[PDB]
Amino acid sequence: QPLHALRNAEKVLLPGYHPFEWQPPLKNVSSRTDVGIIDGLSGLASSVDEYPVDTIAKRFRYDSALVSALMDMEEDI
Amino acid sequence: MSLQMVTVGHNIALIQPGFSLMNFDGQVFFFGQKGWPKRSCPTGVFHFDIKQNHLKLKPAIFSKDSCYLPPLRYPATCSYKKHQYIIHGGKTPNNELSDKIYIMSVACKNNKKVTFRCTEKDLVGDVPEPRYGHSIDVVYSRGKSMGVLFGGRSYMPSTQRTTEKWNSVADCLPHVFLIDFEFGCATSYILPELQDGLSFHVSIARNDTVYILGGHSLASNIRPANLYRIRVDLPLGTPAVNCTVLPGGISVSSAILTQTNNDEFVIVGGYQLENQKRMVCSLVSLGDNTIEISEMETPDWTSDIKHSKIWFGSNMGNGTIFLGIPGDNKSEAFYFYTLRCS
Amino acid sequence: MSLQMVTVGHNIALIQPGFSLMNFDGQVFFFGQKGWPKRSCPTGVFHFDIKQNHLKLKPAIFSKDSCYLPPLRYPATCSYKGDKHQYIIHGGKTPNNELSDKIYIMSVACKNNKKVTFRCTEKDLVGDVPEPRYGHSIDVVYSRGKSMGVLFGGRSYMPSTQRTTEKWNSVADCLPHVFLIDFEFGCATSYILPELQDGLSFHVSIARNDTVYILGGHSLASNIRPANLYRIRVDLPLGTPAVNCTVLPGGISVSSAILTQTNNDEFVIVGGYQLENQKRMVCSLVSLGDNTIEISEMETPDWTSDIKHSKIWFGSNMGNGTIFLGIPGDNEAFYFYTLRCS
Amino acid sequence: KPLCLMLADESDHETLTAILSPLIAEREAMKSSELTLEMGGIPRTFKFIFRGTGYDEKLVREVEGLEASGSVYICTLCDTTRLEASQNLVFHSITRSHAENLQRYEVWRSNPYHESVEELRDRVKGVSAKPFIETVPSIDALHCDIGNAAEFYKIFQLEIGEVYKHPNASKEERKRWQATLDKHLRKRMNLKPIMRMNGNFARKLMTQETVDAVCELIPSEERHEALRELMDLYLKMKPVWRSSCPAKECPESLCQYSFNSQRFAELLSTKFKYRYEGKITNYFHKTLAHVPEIIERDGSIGAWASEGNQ
DNA sequence: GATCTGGCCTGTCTTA
Ligand SMILES: [Zn+2]
Repeated sequence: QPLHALRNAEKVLLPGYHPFEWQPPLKNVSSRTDVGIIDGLSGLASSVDEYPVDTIAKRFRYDSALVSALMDMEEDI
Repeated sequence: MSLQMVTVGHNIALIQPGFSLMNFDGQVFFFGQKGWPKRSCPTGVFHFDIKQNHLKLKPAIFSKDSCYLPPLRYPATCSYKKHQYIIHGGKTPNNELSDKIYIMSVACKNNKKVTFRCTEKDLVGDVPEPRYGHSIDVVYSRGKSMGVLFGGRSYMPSTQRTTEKWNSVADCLPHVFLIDFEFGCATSYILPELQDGLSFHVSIARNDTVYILGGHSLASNIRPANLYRIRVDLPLGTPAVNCTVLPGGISVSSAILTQTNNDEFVIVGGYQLENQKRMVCSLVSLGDNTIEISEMETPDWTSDIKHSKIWFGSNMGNGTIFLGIPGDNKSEAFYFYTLRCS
Repeated sequence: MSLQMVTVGHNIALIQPGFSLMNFDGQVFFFGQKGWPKRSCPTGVFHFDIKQNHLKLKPAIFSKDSCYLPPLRYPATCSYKGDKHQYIIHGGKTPNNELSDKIYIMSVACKNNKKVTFRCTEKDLVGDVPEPRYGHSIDVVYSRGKSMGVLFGGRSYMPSTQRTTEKWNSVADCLPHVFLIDFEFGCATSYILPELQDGLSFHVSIARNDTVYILGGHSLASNIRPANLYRIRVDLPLGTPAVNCTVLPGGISVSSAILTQTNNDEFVIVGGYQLENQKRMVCSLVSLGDNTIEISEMETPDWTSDIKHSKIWFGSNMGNGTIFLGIPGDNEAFYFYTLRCS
Repeated sequence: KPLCLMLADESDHETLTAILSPLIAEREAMKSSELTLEMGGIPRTFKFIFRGTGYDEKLVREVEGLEASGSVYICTLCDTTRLEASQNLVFHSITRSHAENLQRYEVWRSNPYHESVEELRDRVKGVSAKPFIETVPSIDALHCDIGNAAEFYKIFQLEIGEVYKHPNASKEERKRWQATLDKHLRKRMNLKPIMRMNGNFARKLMTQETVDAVCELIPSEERHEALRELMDLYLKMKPVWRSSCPAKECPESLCQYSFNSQRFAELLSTKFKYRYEGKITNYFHKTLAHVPEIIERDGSIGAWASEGNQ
């Protein structure tokens, strides 16, 4: 298959594609279930007045990552 | 007016942006290091002294009744009069804003060996939320003292704080808080002359008036040139606080206040715009009720500052002003200067 | 028999297996370094000096009419005093892996303030010239008030016909012919002896008035280290010379041995290589008479644990009954030890 | 499976906490909930029990609020000192929890009894930082093996030179001893000299043959027996903490681990006084004191190793 | 005015 077909099929495996909900709502955690690669700094202030920032980071959301991991192991279970 | 190079000893890495130098009887003491205190100094309070343009950080211990206060990166230091200082707010090494309030002092001194007495104070009432980058002053009205806290930034409320924006900050309410150091009580005053959350400002204290200078507002991303007056009164009933806006302000944030002579201060350092840095100085003269902000001759800045993007310092106290700039990393991560005004 | 550690200066990298120490009136001199000479010492001869168990190699100079010979890794050294004391160099292996065939003669031309000045003159042969080779040995012979050199066979590359690029570094032993070289004129002549049956290399030859004692060696033709010693007795009448060889009982099977003289008409030999992976560790003593020989086993030296397990080891003769040997290390590349046996 | 990638110094505490705060927040949030989702057309229910064990000792000291490894409170599982850990070697139960560390740091910060530096440090058992990550008091088998191999290697070096006979030694003697050992190992066990202790080098170094090759350098005869029994006990104790299921792959080694550990400690205390008198490392203590309890608690050491991240 | 103390260094040990 050409590259666009592969890229399109990739979206099924990445986190933020399957619906779910926690029965007790998670405190201080959003309920939206389509986030992908959240920024690592998490909205950290990067102006000139605050503490200087000299790092970069990328990461998924924890619950979405667990959901994707569990869905990747459906046939096994 | 005169700039000078100063070399630092082996523990240069313990200096980070946001430290707080404190002066006790012509002796400047370091505070607010990087990371948690190690076995080299379990307390984290150093002896900031300079001999022949050379810096050597010496450790210090506490008394048998102190409280091992954690390092803070943006507290609100304030003198008080025996002689003692007050610390409130700031960012712990775990990125946690402290709500407590601290009181440093000297317990025993001999042969240049100072033993501190850190006492924690319990604040009750209209207590301020944990903040950082604010300011606090002490006013004297009818033989009484009172703390004047204002400004500062903090995280989102516990309900509106999400992990996707866990590090987002916002300016606090423009309320004015009076703190009684004896009873340990606070009181919230809202004033109609304050509508914008202010942070990283400059505060000048007098007998009964405090003067707010410059700062930054996250709600607008603007550097307003303001000049406020807050004349706190201490009658036999309830303290009445008033405000007044004054013309002729300065547009700067994160400046450094000092005191050359009595009833006159000097402003240096700061930031005019985001990418622009304030290179000129400013003289502040005071009287009984009048104020005057003038201009002086700019110091002879070197090629290092004129092209640097960030700098951080603090008032040494005896007319001099400590200053530091970043550098290469591998190497020396920071260069450090001193600036005298007398 | 007393081992001793010997430290080294900065230029340790200039020593390699196969060097040659030459002695001129108490002073031992170095020769045969690694690579072509640099600007530190263009000549390549170094003052081998040991003091307080410490080696200090320093440069040396030549006269205004010498010949800058290349450093050789397996020459044939021998003393010659017949006047001015002088050494003889034949064969060798240039740093370009090319075998030399020219004869060089070392000699002291001048000296002052313990600074010698050499005189290296070139010498060429005529008649039956030997194939350029290494690992052989040359000695001098006196007979009826007349000197003569004896050159036994060694090993070399393939001849110019069968030498192919797929075996460009193959080595075969030269034919066992005896060469008599007249140093005064330069005429060499090849003789044939029925007793000499196979080629021999890295052997040890003992010289005397008019007879050379070839003891031990290594034969590449059959990969065997024989245990037979030879006795080449020659004579120099007014006519053509005559050579004879007779095998003798009581030989020794050693290759790459280091020989040195202890007393008048008495020699001591140290171990070499006994088998491929087996190493000769016990020493032997050679006592001469007038027409007889005698070999015995002395007390084994107090060898160290590093030598007892090292696979490769090399050295040469200093001259005062002292042996300078080295041990390879790792990655300080060699560990050099000295040995005195009176 | 990856979860976060950043470009920051591990020793940099402020940036590390600032980046890892949301992850720990979400973890602590969902550690008290249950997840439902429809796989195969049927909704299910899930509950999580998270265990942080893939941390080396340095990062454990950093996040749990302890100090560097060179201190006297060496164990992160018990609160013993260096002298007691060198005088006992056996009896040490685990009492070190996240809530306990939080309480310790609170006592340190508040100082309710009005004590000096040393007394308050003894009271808190060396806690001068606020924990932010909850970890499981376990052992990292990879770094344990590496440290034990390094320690043994050092012991080999000291045995070649007969330190028990000459307590003093220069630096060139040490250099020579190390070079001779390296040369021997290269010529016999086919091992190149390395700067820092490896993992495969550690695996290949811990054999009976290795002791056989090393004994060719020690002229003594009792030392030989000592090293043989030392290596024998260590090889008898290795599979207990290295197997993925000791209860079903090596029950004899599991049942006899206590006896073997006691004999190992007695051997070190008797015939190895020249090095292990009044001092001990971290991993020797961890192996001789805390392995059976972790086994009976979790069931398997090694399956929770930090090797996968490497 | 020699006498212990203070503090500063420094090599070793411990984890990476
Ligand atoms: Zn322990």
